[PDB]
Amino acid sequence: AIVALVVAIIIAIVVWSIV
Repeated sequence: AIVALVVAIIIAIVVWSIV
């Protein structure tokens, strides 16, 4: 769901961003 995406999307983006 929208929440799931945000969680993962935010997790990935945030993570991927980190390194």
